[PDB]
Amino acid sequence: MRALFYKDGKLFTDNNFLNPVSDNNPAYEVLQHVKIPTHLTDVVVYGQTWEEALTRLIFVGSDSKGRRQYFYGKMHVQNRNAKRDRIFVRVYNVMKRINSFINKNIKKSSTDSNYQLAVFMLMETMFFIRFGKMKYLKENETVGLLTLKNKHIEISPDKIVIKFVGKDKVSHEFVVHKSNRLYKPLLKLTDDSSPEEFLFNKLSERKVYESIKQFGIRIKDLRTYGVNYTFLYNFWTNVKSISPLPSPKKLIALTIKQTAEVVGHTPSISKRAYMATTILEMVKDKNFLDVVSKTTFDEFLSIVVDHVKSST
DNA sequence: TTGTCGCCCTT
DNA sequence: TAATAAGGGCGACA
Repeated sequence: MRALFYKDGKLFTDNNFLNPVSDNNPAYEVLQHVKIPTHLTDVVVYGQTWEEALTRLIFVGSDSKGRRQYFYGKMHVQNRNAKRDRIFVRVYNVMKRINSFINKNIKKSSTDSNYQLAVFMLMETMFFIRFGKMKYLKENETVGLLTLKNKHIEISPDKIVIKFVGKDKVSHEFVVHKSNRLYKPLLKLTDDSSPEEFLFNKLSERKVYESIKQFGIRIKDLRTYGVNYTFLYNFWTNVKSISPLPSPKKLIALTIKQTAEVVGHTPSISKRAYMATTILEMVKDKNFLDVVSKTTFDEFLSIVVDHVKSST
């Protein structure tokens, strides 16, 4: 995996194009099978065979903003999507321990780090909001969980409304009702007199990473879980409640659309955003939809989890 | 030592 | 559509 430098269809070992490689260089095979997008500059192409490229990083270049954009082989992408299903199972398996950490800690002092960590995790289990790196608030004015400010939180008699503009300039709005364990903690954490101050003012990227580590997962894995949970809950609702049960793919398309609408994915991106490939393997036998119709969601969830575990 | 950067990878 | 944008995780850095 040496990075070779690309200029008009030709490869060089150096960024100034003084050292051309042999026309027989294995990397020319890669160029037979990929198209380099023409908006990229300063392109590098890794020196490897096509069979190797298929499984990992293929080429990289700069977009108009100067960001290095990284392009992977289809087997890498396939693998990545498999890992997502496994991550679903991993989070599923650790949620009890997370809720134990949350439920213990939300009884604590408002300016305690572990209290803020408990509220952070609890917001994640509820709304699946992205991590919220500082970088993107600075760069793009993007807000996520870590970058929430008191201005984003509105308290009213029996509810709390969280409103912000997250990735891709999509507005999000979440509601916490009085009966919910999150209500009182959030009520006490938010500081209405400091609207420009961060809500998690005792947190830091370092603190969040060190805390999530105890559960053997990343914060983004919580989102993966919540989004696919919502997916599966929609699929289950649909099989249970739709009057004339729709065709297999009309059913999935409908379920992708309902999820996309609430998560805030575009109708294009939503297509492949969730665990629709899993539902595809499962509908492959005739009994499935019958079984699902006769399940509680918890037992449906366990059937789906069991499928993923035993898939590979 | 601890908030920020940049590379790699993901959505 | 057709053209191709912007998040997270974590080592690296002073």
